[PDB]
Amino acid sequence: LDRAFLDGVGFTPLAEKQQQLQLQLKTNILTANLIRSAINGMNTESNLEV
Amino acid sequence: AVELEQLAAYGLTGAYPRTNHSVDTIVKTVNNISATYSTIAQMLSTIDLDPTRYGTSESIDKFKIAWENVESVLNMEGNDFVKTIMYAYEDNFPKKDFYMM
Amino acid sequence: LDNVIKQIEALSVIVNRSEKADDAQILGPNTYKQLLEHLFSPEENVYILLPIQAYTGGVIDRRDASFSNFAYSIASKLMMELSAATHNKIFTDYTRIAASALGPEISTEGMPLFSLIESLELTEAETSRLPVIQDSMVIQKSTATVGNAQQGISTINIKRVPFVGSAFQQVIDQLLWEYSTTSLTTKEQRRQRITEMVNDRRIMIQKLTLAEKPQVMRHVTTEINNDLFFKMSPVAQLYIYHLDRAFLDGVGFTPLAEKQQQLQLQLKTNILTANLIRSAINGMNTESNLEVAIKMMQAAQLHRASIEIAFPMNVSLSPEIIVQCFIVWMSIPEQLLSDRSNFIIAAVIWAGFSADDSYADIMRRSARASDRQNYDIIKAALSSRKFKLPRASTTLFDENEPVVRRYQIGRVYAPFPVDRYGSPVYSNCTKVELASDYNAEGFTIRKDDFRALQAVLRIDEDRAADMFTTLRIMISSIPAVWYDAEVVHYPHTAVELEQLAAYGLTGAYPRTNHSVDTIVKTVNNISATYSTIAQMLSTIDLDPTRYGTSESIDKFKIAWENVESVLNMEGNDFVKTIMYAYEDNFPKKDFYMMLKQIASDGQGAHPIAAAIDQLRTIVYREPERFGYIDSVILTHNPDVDTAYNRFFHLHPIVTNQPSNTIKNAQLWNEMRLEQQVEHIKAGPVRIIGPFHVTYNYLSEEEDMPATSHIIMKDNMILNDHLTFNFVKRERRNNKKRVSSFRYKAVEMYVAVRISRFQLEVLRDLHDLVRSRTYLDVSKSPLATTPIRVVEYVR
Amino acid sequence: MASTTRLVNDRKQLEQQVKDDARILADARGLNITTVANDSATGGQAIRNVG
Repeated sequence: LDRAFLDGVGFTPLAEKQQQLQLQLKTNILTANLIRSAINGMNTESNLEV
Repeated sequence: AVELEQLAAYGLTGAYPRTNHSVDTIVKTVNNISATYSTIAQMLSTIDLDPTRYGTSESIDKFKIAWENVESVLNMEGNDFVKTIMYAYEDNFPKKDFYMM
Repeated sequence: LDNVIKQIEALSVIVNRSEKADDAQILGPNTYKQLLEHLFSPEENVYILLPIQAYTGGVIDRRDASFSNFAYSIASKLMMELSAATHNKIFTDYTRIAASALGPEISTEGMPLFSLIESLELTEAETSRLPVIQDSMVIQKSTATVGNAQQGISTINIKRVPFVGSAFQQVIDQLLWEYSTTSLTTKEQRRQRITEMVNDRRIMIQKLTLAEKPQVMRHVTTEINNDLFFKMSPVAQLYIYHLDRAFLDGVGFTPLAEKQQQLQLQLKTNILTANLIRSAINGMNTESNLEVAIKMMQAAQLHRASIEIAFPMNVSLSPEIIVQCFIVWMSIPEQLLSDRSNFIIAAVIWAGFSADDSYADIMRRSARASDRQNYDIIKAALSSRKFKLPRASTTLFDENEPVVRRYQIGRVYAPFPVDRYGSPVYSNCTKVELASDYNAEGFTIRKDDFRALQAVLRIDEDRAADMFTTLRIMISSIPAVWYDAEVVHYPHTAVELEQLAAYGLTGAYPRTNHSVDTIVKTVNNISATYSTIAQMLSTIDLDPTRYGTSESIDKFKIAWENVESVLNMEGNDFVKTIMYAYEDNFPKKDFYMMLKQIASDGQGAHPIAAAIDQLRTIVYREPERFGYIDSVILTHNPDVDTAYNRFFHLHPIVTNQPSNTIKNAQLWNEMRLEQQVEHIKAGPVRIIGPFHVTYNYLSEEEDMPATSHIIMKDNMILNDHLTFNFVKRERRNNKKRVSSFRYKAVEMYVAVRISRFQLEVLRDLHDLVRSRTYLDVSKSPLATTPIRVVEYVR
Repeated sequence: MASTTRLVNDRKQLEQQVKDDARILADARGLNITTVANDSATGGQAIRNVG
């Protein structure tokens, strides 16, 4: 029933989240920051099932 | 069950279930499902299917045939939500309890 | 993508440099507008002032729940139109005649008294009474007081001119005068207030001539004091940072090669042998001095936005780290560094000189909660008889600049250790000597190297002339109440070790080319853009009950729209950009709550709210002037009240008591044919809903066939305008009687009629004169060329 | 404190009322439920006992 009635999902694309993180987390490049890389290595293909 | 990456991606981007229907539509759909189930159940009580006539595997098939015939004679073909639900997940039940259901 | 707002601020300042001479504070001549009344007279010594529609707006409420909403709509739209005609205008001009050896000055403002002869059909016995009315229209002078307690109390002169017209026009002009002369003051009070606000004697305000002292001007509703600037504290740090950034486009750093040569000369080591001090500053770059300078200045102003250093190292050390920490310790004042950074550099210094301690143990034994005591203890140990190391420090500065501003200023620290002389000031002692050498897991530093490094960090003493102008031109344009604000965007107070070390070694200071008036002209703009939103909130949204703090998020979209719209016009780009850039750290909810608090503390809503409240009762009182009527009555065989027959021949006025009324229109419009017939058969019926009607007054010469009161198409449906007909009984034909034939011929079986109708009758012409006020420009003239300071005299 | 200082709250109330009264008269048409199937399997690697 929930699958039938919940048609779509609403979510901000990862492109905007990356820009927001870059603005908020101002760190120089080539400084061995891993949060940026971990966020970059993500995707939102499967959001309906979750 | 869900992967850690999937849950993390769902939580990172602000995500939430989204619908497009009103409350009335949902209530009417549920009422229609209930009415169809009740009509099928009341129609199936006229004919007799005892458990001692066939084996545990054949009685299930006889029940399927009776259900399909009853749906065909009287109701207008829709989707038969309960029938599809029981068909799609009959492999996860031992046969005795499926027959009991 | 942070650079998109950089050019936004640059363009904002550039367009600020444009003049944009607004015509505020300056008033203009104006005259009262003329309405229409179309009066007539049926017989002797009676004169009828018929009402004529003035403004034809307003749309009926379809929900039909309320009646007051219709009147509110009418009043609001009417006064929105009216307030556009007196934007910056005072009523001064009027049509006199003369005052010359005849009777005194008399006024001819209304319709000319000569024109009444052909309109009222006056006889010889009354035309003789006309010249005395014209000659009795003298002008009376009086006085009125303007200004509030916060401003000065002044007096202006007024006139009371007579004119011919209707009392409704008199009330309209009274309302217009009351609305148009709020927040008025004279130049002699504004000059006194301005002089009181500018305490310094270098500023000399232009002296007022004798003729300009009583001139009248317009002042703002409420002044911008320090109180408004105090409440903007939660978001003040962003404004301070972006004001420093947009005005500091240079930096006075001596090139690094010169300091490298100086240090190499001061070194006591052979050229070919290796000393790590000379091999550590060789790999230094000064490309990012500007950003560190901005952060340094910001830390100087706010005592809570202390600079925090980020250390790439975790537990071990590096040859570069030791020398950079020493440079920071010897060159960057301690008041501009956070407690954590001070403790870290102090521990790095103390590790080498200690007998047994290392770095890992000293960090591991200590805790970050109480590092201040540790820093003090380390400083005391380093300032003993065995070891002396000068710690850079700085003092406050009280000096300022002469300029016009409305807020106080306060002392700030200086981002350099200079004490207005070439010699810097330290905290303990200006001598360097060590009991032993420096060693910490290797990396030996000789005693003489520290002394040599001491003499290279000095300021050249030649740039002190330019080093202070930016600084004194920095303690003269920032409000003193912002010096206790918190920090919202953390990255504005962070910088890596290498950049800070390069800045300190290079001996760089902030510099700028802009003047002083530019910055105060921007602070004033920010204050004005806050005050506009505060006033709009106070005049629109201020309401105690009914969805206060405990409201769902659903209503926030409705609430925020007006604020966004106000923020969207020109001249508010600074605050709009700052808001939309840092939404993450400052959500819109706190901004809205802060603005509500600002508007709720104290703020004049607007002159127009009370005016609309005063016009609503007028709209209630006289319906016909605004072209609306409620409670129409439908019936057959009507009965006239015979009280209005003295003025009209045929009129739609009846006196039937209603029975079985209908709730409202659009219901009778669709019941059923031959079903509503019984309703009118039992007796007269009434339709409650208000309508949009226009009265047609016709002489007894022609007819206007409206005939559209009831349209017969399978139902007795009503129309939407319901134009009526009146025939005036004039002196030309008032003994003959009309057969009433040409009043039902153009009608239907069922007649549409009116219950109540109001008109004003007058017995003598002396009651045709009313009063209006004016300004009497002769004694209190309108001002020009507002108060200015004196410069460029030629 | 005047009638003008209540416009925003009045608009909020009117918006809520119009939403409610539009929802009251909206026609309800129960949609037929489809797309029901057992396609939510779980992957992984076997254990494959040694011996």
